[PDB]
Amino acid sequence: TPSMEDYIEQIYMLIEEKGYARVSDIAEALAVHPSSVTKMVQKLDKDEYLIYEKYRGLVLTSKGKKIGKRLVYRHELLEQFLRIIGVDEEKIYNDVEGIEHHLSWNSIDRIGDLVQYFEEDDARKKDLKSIQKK
Amino acid sequence: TPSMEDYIEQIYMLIEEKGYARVSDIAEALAVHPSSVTKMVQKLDKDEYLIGLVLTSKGKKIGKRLVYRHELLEQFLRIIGVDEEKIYNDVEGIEHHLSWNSIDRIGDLVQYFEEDDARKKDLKSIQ
Repeated sequence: TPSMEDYIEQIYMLIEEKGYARVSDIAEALAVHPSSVTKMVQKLDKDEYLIYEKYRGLVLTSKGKKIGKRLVYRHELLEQFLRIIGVDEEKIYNDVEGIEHHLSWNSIDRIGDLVQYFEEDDARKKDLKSIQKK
Repeated sequence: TPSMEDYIEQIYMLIEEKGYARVSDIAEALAVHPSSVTKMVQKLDKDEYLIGLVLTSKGKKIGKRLVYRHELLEQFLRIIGVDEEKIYNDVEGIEHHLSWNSIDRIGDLVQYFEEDDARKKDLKSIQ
């Protein structure tokens, strides 16, 4: 059962490089009853995540765009993170997948400050690799 | 509902802070039906993790590792300055979904800031 968050992420991609999002497209990528999209897209509208453009179809409001873009950011940030601390590229996605839906934006924020702490220079992120060689 | 690990870990810690682990103690902590703790404890006893409830080398080994991973992820969140109130929640939610490879590096990363307070307060200033 995809989350209101999964939709917005999904509805985001289906809009990003697929014009706009049609209720059938959702019940596709998310792989769930096409009536579960209308049931949900109903609450998404109520939550100001998207409005329905007569004739054109569903589109995200600045809010939805915001929430959606932030989700995308969370995924890449977590991957950058796992990778920057030196984790088997193979694992990166695996772990990020498992954890991403279980972390507060507070952690996602401090993890950014963490990724920051390093990325700014290849040296400081070396000492990390030096400790890893044990 | 709690997984096999969640139980092992709970059995482990309880013995840690009381020496004993009672089904009631387990059920109360995990907020589950004691009947379920019972069903679990049987599976746990058959697969020889334990036998109040006592952990065998196996259960003891796994339990200690689960607790380490737990205390480590938390300590990690605290290190990078995460709201005291959110640490446990986030950790309880991500601890299971992180490979041991990731845990091992969170470890080295948790060590990086440990061998030099100049690094702990260094990040704090960037955040």
